[PDB]
Amino acid sequence: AVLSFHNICYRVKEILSNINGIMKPGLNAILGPTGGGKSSLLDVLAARKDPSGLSGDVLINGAPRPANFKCNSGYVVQDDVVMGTLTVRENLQFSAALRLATTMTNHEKNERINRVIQELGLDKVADSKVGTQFIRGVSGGERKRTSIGMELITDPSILFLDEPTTGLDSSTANAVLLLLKRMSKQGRTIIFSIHQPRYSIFKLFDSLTLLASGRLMFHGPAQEALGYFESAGYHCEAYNNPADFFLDIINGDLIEKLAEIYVNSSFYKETKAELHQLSGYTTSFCHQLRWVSKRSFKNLLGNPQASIAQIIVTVVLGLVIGAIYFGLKNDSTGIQNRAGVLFFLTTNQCFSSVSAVELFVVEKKLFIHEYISGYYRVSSYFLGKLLSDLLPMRMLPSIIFTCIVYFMLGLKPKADAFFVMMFTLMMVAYSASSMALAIAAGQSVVSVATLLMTICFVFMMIFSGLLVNLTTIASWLSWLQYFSIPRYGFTALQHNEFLGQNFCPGLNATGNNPCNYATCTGEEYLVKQGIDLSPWGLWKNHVALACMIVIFLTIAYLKLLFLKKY
Amino acid sequence: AVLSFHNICYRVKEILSNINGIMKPGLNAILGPTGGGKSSLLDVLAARKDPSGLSGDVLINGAPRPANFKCNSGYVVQDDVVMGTLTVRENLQFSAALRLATTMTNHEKNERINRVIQELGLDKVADSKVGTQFIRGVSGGERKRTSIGMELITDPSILFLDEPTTGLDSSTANAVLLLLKRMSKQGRTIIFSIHQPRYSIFKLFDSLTLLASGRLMFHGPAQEALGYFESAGYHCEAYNNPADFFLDIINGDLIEKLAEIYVNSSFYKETKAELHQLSGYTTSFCHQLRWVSKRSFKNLLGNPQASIAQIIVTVVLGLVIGAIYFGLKNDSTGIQNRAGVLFFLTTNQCFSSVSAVELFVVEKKLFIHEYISGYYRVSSYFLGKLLSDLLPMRMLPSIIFTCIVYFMLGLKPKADAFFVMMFTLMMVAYSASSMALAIAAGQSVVSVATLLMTICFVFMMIFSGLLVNLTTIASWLSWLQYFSIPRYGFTALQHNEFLGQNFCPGLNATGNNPCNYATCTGEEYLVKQGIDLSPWGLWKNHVALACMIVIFLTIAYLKLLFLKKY
Amino acid sequence: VQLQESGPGLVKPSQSLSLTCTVTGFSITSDYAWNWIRQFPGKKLEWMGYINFDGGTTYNPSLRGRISITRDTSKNQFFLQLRSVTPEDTATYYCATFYGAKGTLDYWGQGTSVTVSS
Amino acid sequence: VQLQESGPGLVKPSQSLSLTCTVTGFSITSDYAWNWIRQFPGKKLEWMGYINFDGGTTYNPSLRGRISITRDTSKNQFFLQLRSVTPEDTATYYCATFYGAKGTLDYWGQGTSVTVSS
Amino acid sequence: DIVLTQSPSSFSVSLGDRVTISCKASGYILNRLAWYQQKPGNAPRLLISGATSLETGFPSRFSGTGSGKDYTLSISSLQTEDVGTYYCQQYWSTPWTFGGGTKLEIR
Amino acid sequence: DIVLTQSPSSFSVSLGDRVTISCKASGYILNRLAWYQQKPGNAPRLLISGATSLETGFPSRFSGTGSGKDYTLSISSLQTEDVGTYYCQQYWSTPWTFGGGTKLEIR
Ligand SMILES: COc1cc2c(cc1OC)CN(CCc1ccc(NC(=O)c3cc(OC)c(OC)cc3NC(=O)c3cnc4ccccc4c3)cc1)CC2
Ligand SMILES: CCCCCCCCCCCCCCCCCC(=O)OC[C@@H](COP(=O)(O)OCCN)OC(=O)CCCCCCCCC
Ligand SMILES: CC(C)CCC[C@@H](C)[C@H]1CC[C@H]2[C@@H]3CC=C4C[C@@H](O)CC[C@]4(C)[C@H]3CC[C@]12C
Ligand SMILES: CC(C)CCC[C@@H](C)[C@H]1CC[C@H]2[C@@H]3CC=C4C[C@@H](O)CC[C@]4(C)[C@H]3CC[C@]12C
Ligand SMILES: CC(C)CCC[C@@H](C)[C@H]1CC[C@H]2[C@@H]3CC=C4C[C@@H](O)CC[C@]4(C)[C@H]3CC[C@]12C
Ligand SMILES: *[C@@H]1O[C@H](CO)[C@@H](O)[C@H](O)[C@H]1NC(C)=O
Ligand SMILES: *[C@@H]1O[C@H](CO)[C@@H](O)[C@H](O)[C@H]1NC(C)=O
Repeated sequence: AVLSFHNICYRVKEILSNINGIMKPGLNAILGPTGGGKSSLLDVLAARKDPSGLSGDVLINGAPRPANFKCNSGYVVQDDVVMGTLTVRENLQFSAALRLATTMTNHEKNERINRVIQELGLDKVADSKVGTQFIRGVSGGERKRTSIGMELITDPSILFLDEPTTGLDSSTANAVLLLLKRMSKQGRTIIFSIHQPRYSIFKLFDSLTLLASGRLMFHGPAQEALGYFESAGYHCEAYNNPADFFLDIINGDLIEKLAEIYVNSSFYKETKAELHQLSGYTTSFCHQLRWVSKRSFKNLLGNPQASIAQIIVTVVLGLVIGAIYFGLKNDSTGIQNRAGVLFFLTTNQCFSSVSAVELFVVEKKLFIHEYISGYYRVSSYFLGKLLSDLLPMRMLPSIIFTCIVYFMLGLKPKADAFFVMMFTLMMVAYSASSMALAIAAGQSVVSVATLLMTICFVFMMIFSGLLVNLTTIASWLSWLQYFSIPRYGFTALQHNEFLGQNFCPGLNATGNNPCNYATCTGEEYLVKQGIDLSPWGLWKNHVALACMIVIFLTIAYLKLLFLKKY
Repeated sequence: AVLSFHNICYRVKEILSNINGIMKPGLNAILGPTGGGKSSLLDVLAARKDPSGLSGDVLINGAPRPANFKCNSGYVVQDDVVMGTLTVRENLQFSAALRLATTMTNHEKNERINRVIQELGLDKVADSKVGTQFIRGVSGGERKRTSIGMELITDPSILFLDEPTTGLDSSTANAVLLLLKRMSKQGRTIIFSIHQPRYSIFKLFDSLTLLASGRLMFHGPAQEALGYFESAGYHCEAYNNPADFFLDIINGDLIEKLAEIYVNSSFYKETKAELHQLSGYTTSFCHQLRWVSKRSFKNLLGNPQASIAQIIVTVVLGLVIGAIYFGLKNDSTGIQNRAGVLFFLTTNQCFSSVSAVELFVVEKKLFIHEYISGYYRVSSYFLGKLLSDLLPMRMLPSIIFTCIVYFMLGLKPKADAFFVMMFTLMMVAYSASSMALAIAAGQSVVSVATLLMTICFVFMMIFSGLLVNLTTIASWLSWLQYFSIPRYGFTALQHNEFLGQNFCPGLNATGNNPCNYATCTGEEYLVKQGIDLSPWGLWKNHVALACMIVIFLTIAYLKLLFLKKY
Repeated sequence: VQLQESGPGLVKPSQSLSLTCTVTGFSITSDYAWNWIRQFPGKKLEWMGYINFDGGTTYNPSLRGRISITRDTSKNQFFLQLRSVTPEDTATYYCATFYGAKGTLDYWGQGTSVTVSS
Repeated sequence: VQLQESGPGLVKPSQSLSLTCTVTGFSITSDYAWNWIRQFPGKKLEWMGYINFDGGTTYNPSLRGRISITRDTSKNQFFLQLRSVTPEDTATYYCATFYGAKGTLDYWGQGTSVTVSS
Repeated sequence: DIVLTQSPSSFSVSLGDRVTISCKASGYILNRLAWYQQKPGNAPRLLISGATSLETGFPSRFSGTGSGKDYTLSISSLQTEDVGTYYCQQYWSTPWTFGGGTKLEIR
Repeated sequence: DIVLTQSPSSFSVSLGDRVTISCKASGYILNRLAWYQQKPGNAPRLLISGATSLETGFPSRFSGTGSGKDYTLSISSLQTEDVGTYYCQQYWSTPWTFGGGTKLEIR
């Protein structure tokens, strides 16, 4: 494959003015300042950029690049995207199971994986866990090699690398560039963008492209770059990295002087004549859910720190709450104690579901990259990150709290009420989680999302029905009580528990209540808060919570579908 | 200045094997891998390392290193330490009041500041802000120039720098080093630790120290290291960066072999021979409180975001809470509504105090640098940064909330109840902030500092007196209610507000209460919760609060006196 | 306790109306709440508001800004001031008494017809 | 409302005392709470516990793991079982009634003297 | 606001026969239901308080039975001194609302 | 626990005169104070509930006047059918506690 680009111009001020050149099979590189065009000409050349701006005809072997280009190509990310909880083998297997052809057997698949990991060099480090912050990881060179290895599986012809060295000590850079060189000796077109390279790298380059502030200051063979500037009038000193010399020409030994001197050089005319001569899904759905749910389940268990922290804090809070409220009595303090513990449970679920913000904000980058590459679709990814990150997590505390506290406290000792309480707490957990996802999906930063969730939650807590009596608010503001999840959770719990109780020792009020203002039964307390006393009165809260779950997950799915993928 | 080190060794793994040489007047650097004595020898030579490890002998001009060295040398920190909101002239003024001599007049001080801004090359921006994340900041190069100049006002002789050009571009690091050379041509022996330079900088040195893994690999004229590595059996190609050349030699194109070859050359013999020949408060407490508080205040004004958002959210919450709770009635819902709004105000004060973790945590490094430099004492700095950053920022919400919601709601319309409520809200805000400081003082990362605060506030809010009756807990646990600040706040507010009320229309229960279980007055409700009815029962809640402040502040102060400055 | 009512039995439209009631046999600052209750032609009933034994007052939300109840604690009286009258306020007023520990309107007045015309 | 108590007038240490009170004129499941009280020699009264009209019970903390009150709703009876007896608690035992709207122990038993000895 | 409703806004009955008036409400009133009886030219005179109890000066004929949102007064064997309107008031919530009133008649 | 104390564990009052007993308390009781009068060999008999009222069947010589923590009982012009023990009881908190009892004697 020999990519080519003529008259490319990008518009979000045109960051890319006019670019012409051919990329023969070798080891070419695009380097410029931070204020040049480095991080954009690659996403242009790799179809990672919007087709709106560009105007030239980026064409391979004459054939204008088809629509299946992106899944056919391979583009290594700037930083590393591999998962720290799985091992190198699982990483190279999850990428070889969604990009390969389902018609082939696992024998050929694992054989190709073995060839890849054995030619790359991580065969000695095959089964070793890649590593997260907590667990001892593998060398960063091996991390970059693993990332380079999750794109050799499909066997492309063109490999794009954006900044393969930004984040590596000067030790591993030579080895990684030698690895790339060894790849390029077999017929792969490697196109990478680099940040101030050392001469221990620049020696082996085939073709150089210099992008100085949105213009093409040079494109041609890279051995003939110092000869370009020495015959331009300057002097070639010694003991200086020629790439730093190039990046220093842009900053005082203007930008529109060299850019118009280059068009005068034969490296423009000869290549333009050459170019004028030249011009003259792969997987199922359930398959795209199996491996996503698998990788997510591994990464959630493989990172026991967060999940065990959750379960430990939940068991400890449950035992503390069971010891403080141990043995609820049926007297004047009984109503206050029951209302307080139920409020605390329904509010703990909501305020602890603020950690669902890390689901899609910590994983935004890899999601976008994998989707643009073509592993899966948005719906399969949604369902495979929701079946193994929100079902096995938010279901546990709802069962643990209900197992521990329900019998230490002494709540309603009946077969159904126990499971109804458990189900209610589960629904509150899932609804707060869905709302956190709706507010958080697509947002690249965590802090503003956490602030929004916190403000929404304190307002719903105000309208929950313990602080202010929901039947005393002025009618022009009372409708605000229907937009709050804690209110439905607390209403369901209060209904489930307060129905058949008495709180006045010696006083049977079920008959004729003497001397009102007493609040001597659970039904009087229930109606004072504005709560129905029918089974529909209990189950409409669950209907509302289900509808909230549906609406919020639909909003999250729409925010994932319409996201700016380029 | 002529610094001269000898036979130094440091241990917590004794890191520095054996060092030897002088640092003559000129411009001399130390470079090498990240694991040598690069960030170690410079910290040791400048008396900033803990002196319990040094086994060698430092010397300034033959005499042992004097005590006032820290106040007679200049240690320019690597990264930025200047305040963002203050101005290039205000910073040079604040770093000129506390370090200089109060005997002299402001005429002399401003003359010195002027002759300093002349040399520093900043006569164009002296009157404009240095800049922060929100306001348009001056270029980072002028930031670094300002941070340097802040250490020229005392006119030290020895200037110590560390990685002065890490976080810059190519042509600005060159300007920084040209400025440093223009400084060093005065007799001011500059000594900096550089990191992977381009030879353009390397050409302007006068002595050099290669430190790899903790061994002197070379020391002497920095126009000789290439000659020292050439005449040892190596070859240097053109177009290589000599600093990168040595940092590649350190990896072997072996530490304990290149670390032993040096001893057997003349560039060790000469240094050791010349060495063996050469070896054979400034301000009143008020002048430190005034300027510290003044600088902190000027920095607060130059921060519209935080303080303006605080005021805005307090006003919005005041109006929302006065709308929801507008016109508290004296009926059965009155007790619930009053308890709810007072509980809400107290937990608001507490959970909003959490935002004071960034007071002694985000300005840590600057504190350590300025204290070791000899700016001020711990008590003066503590009282300064606690009388402008915290004193007038916790008074305003407790004023706005009272003034706004006291007459919308319709609380006790007497002259002193209003002021008691304001005083209580301010006291509980101050106590919660004191606890926040006691936890956050002496921690470098915010997250682990905020998790514990949120846990403690959740526990205190459980024990605060609304979610559980404090008279019903078992005695082996009921003593924990004396560790809750929200409990004292909420008890004082309830006492001040509930005392002389009736809540049953048509029933006068002041004398005989007919049909008890009714709760028809404020005395009944107050005693039901375990609160006193005498005036002492209002003010113990206050002394406790005051006590906590004192105690917690003391703790914070101690966590700043025994904090490991070195 | 026994209640008496007095006032003008005819007011001109878009004006004020003022009724008074003397409570003999009890103290209107001792125990109960004291309300006004009007009965239309056609025999519908409507509670208007009450003044408490301690001064607090609460009115029917249908009459906002149009009704005030005040008390002369010196000579045991309370007063109904119904401003911005209309011809549809052609009913008796009764001025009943409400205990509170029992909940019901225990004692009633005698009723005085008030016609509103011109 | 016409409570009456019966049982054994003499027990042995380290045993169980058991008395009964049968009500005649009410239903011990209808309204009130039913209490046990004892008066020590030396004339000091002490409340031991009660059983509600719905079967819930509540006991004095200073009689812990030693007292239980139960009820047979057939013949209107409730029982006091005091386990691990001592020649110390030689009091006089009454069964009493508690309304709750009024608050006071309105009706008492007659007083069955229980003497402990070996 | 809780709005009472006496669906049979009239009744017709001879002397000595049982009659039953219903006052279905629009919310849970929780036995906070009172029955007043108004005569021609007099003020109402409370007859039942609490939906079950009965006041003094009235015989044991009038009875009150109900729960939830449905309550009924029952006049068994009504005599001559029983004609007149019957209002059902609730005293649960803040605006105390009355019923339409079922004017009884005779035959 | 709320402990009740009676200062004059024994009296000595002349027949026909006035006598006043006191029942200082440990915590705030809020007029939840009852007075029982026990004769020799009987069960206590409630006399005054709510610290101000007076039971049906007891003459109006007895009067309770208390507030805060110090409640008192007053007997003006006692007769002979008054010599007995007078216990006070708080029914405000969950363990109901009695006072030590103050026997009254006639000289
Ligand atoms: C599993 O864990 C948790 C369990 C339970 C809770 C929290 C848990 O997690 C904590 C809290 N229930 C308690 C009810 C509650 C909660 C929060 C508030 N809050 C404010 O009233 C507030 C007022 C401001 O003033 C205008 C303000 O301005 C900045 C910021 C405020 N909110 C914060 O400061 C804050 C701090 N950290 C948080 C950490 C995680 C989640 C939310 C957080 C919120 C008030 C009442 C019960 C259980
Ligand atoms: C405390 C004083 C400070 C004052 C500052 C006020 C802060 C407001 C608090 C956050 C704003 C609340 C709702 C706006 C959501 C913003 C994030 C977002 O947009 O996520 C989703 C957004 C709607 O998305 P869409 O339009 O369907 O998207 C189009 C896709 N095709 O809203 C929501 O679904 C959440 C709404 C919850 C509101 C509950 C109200 C609670 C009161 C009882
Ligand atoms: C997320 C935002 C945009 C919309 C919020 C969805 C909420 C407000 C919607 C979804 C389902 C709805 C509920 C479903 C049906 C009922 C039963 C009815 O007897 C009371 C209202 C109630 C309970 C609705 C209230 C409003 C409701 C809860
Ligand atoms: C408790 C129950 C009722 C709530 C369940 C909510 C979730 C599981 C439901 C509600 C709406 C559903 C989504 C509706 C939209 C789509 C688009 C479709 O092309 C793929 C499936 C997908 C993504 C659905 C997945 C499942 C879904 C998200
Ligand atoms: C190290 C820190 C966390 C310990 C907390 C200090 C607290 C518990 C100390 C400091 C001052 C003390 C208070 C001082 C005043 C009184 C009056 C006394 O009649 C009741 C207890 C009370 C309220 C004390 C309780 C304990 C107390 C509040
Ligand atoms: C309360 O009274 C009703 C009738 O007045 C009676 O049916 C019921 O059984 C009583 N409660 C209990 C728990 O027995
Ligand atoms: C309530 O009653 C007492 C005595 O019964 C009386 O002193 C008091 O004044 C009454 N309350 C008011 C507000 O008048």
